[PDB]
Amino acid sequence: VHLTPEEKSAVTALWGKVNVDEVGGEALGRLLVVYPWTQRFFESFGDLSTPDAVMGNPKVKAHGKKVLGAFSDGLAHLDNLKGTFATLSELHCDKLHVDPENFRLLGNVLVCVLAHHFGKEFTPPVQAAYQKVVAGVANALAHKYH
Amino acid sequence: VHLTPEEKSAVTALWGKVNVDEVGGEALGRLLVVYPWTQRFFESFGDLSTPDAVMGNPKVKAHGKKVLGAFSDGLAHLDNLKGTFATLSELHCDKLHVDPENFRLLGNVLVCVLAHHFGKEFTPPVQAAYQKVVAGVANALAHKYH
Amino acid sequence: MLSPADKTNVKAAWGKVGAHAGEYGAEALERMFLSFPTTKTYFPHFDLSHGSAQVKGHGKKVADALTNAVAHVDDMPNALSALSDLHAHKLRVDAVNFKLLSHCLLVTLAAHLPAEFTPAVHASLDKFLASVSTVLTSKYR
Amino acid sequence: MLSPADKTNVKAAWGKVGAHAGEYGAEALERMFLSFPTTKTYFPHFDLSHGSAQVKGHGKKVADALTNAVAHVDDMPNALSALSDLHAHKLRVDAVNFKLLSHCLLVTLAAHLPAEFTPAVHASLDKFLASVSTVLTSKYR
Ligand code: HEM
Ligand code: HEM
Ligand code: HEM
Ligand code: HEM
Repeated sequence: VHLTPEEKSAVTALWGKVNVDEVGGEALGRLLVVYPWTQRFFESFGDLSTPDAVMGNPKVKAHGKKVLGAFSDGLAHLDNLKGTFATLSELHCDKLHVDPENFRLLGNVLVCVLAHHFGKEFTPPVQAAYQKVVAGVANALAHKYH
Repeated sequence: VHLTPEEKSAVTALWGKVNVDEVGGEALGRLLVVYPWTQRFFESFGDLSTPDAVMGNPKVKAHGKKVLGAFSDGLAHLDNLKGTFATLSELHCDKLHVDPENFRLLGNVLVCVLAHHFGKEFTPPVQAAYQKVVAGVANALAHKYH
Repeated sequence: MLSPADKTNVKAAWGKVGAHAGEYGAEALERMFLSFPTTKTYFPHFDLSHGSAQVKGHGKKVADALTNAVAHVDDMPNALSALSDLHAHKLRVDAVNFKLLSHCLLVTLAAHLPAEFTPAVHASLDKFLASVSTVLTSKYR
Repeated sequence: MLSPADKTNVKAAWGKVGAHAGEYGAEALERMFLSFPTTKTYFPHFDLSHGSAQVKGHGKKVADALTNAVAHVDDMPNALSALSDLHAHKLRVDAVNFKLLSHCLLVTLAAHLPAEFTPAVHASLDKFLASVSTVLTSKYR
């Protein structure tokens, strides 16, 4: 990542305001709703038939919280994402078989979620910093694929 | 790039058999033909109205050889494509206004030309190595965009 | 393809944009310039400074075109033909840039329409922007 | 949209493929797996080793479908309806991957049909695979 210090502060300031539990559920739910093909990984999650079914599904909510939890940790090691995400990268590839493009889709969904939540506070330049961040995480997560 | 010594040799050796002149003129011509919108940067070259007209345009052929020339020189600095293309990277941005996606398109065209030329010799494992190279070069060229 | 639901969704959300379309258009462009700097290569002739009249002027044109696509949601290929021709033949914008603008358009709406920007509306808007992009790029080769 | 020349170009080129389409099918997959290792995520149940009968068999399958599409160059949507269904509702392959297989198939044809892989033919085949891709991903949402 190429985060100027002022980009790193802006990311950090906003992230302080986020409810990871809530944003987590929102981002994952929205992903399964906007790009329904992504549902392929969650057939044991139950009913994902409609938006309400997805957004309110206790399993989607719980998973979302887990994913954003792992992501928040990533934010504290912005210096070593590849390091931070290595075992997770290995897992997604070797066990889960999750195409890395999924990580970019979720990144974009997340940016929309932050925009949704923060309104005007999500300024053009704050968005640019988050764009760098979600790309770094996606990259980090795809680094161990082979 | 992140080329294996073996992948390094494979590239290195096929290249030694390349007529830069012919390959460069063909890579560039094919680009102008398969992805017609790339012609936006070559208005001054002349008649690009037909495949025949592009493939024949000497301004095209000569530009192709200059492009492959520089590419060719880059294969000698596979461990620092970044520092090797920094000035070219700035030029393309600041002076030429070339969208880096073009770099990717050419890379792929380049790979089709090599296959076209070397048939049998251009094996799946050899293509894999060239793919890492073209991606590497495109990334290096895009590097100083701002 | 856009379903009846999608169409209602889009007319509804776009309905709300109303008279802010222009400003929202301008804003989407700025977000795109800042997050995806490579898109600037198409506007070498523009003052891309914050609050550039050029960008403001340009934002209106894009918004007007989108507004026009919503008005003709059942005949977009035809309502947008001219623009399809322009992009294909003169501007020759690489296809991939369309997805970048779309994304920045989604971000702007989200940031402005918290109440309407539901999961379902988000999905409909995404498919819509994808359709518009497809039209504008249909005549490229 | 495929022009009459394109359709012609495609039928010619594919015409030449003939009894080797299965083999080319297989070789393109092999090229894809090696060049774009992320594509392997959709075949965890296959033996992806060189000359694996699973890959061979799959290569055949893909080739045949391509053949069928050249034959129905005029009615693709209809000729490949079942396949669009399968991918959209069962397989759910991410749309980015279609470009990777398409590229590997071009490379394969290049390598095997030197005389026939002219610039004009190259252009036609690319547009063809793009059209095929579009169809196969049209019911995704
Ligand atoms: C920011 C990106 C992501 C992060 C940080 C992340 C993190 C995690 C973590 C911490 C787990 C649990 C690990 C374990 O079970 O030991 C997990 C599991 C999983 N993730 Fe990811 N994930 C991300 C994106 C995605 C995406 C986009 C998808 C699919 C579209 C996905 C699919 C899965 C699946 C299918 C599981 C296993 C669920 C189960 O327990 O059955 N992940 N992820
Ligand atoms: C492998 C990737 C590429 C390399 C190594 C490369 C290298 C070069 C070099 C060495 C020059 C010489 C110009 C000078 O030094 O003043 C040049 C010029 C130029 N290149 Fe690139 N190039 C690449 C890709 C592209 C692509 C894909 C395009 C457009 C489709 C492009 C558009 C141009 C243009 C418009 C010029 C200026 C030529 C002139 O002055 O008439 N380049 N490039
Ligand atoms: C769905 C998305 C898009 C819409 C609705 C749109 C619409 C328009 C319109 C209405 C115009 C003005 C034409 C006139 O003078 O009447 C225009 C011009 C232009 N567009 Fe697009 N466009 C879109 C995507 C893009 C993208 C993605 C780019 C590049 C990143 C782009 C680059 C340009 C440029 C360079 C011009 C010329 C502006 C000038 O010089 O005044 N467009 N577009
Ligand atoms: C050129 C475009 C493509 C065509 C014509 C095509 C065609 C086919 C055909 C004919 C089948 C077999 C259907 C059956 O068993 O009756 C199939 C299955 C499948 N395809 Fe697609 N395919 C294409 C692109 C892709 C891509 C890009 C991927 C993934 C990267 C993919 C992944 C799969 C998978 C995973 C299967 C099931 C294999 C198995 O379990 O046997 N396809 N496809």
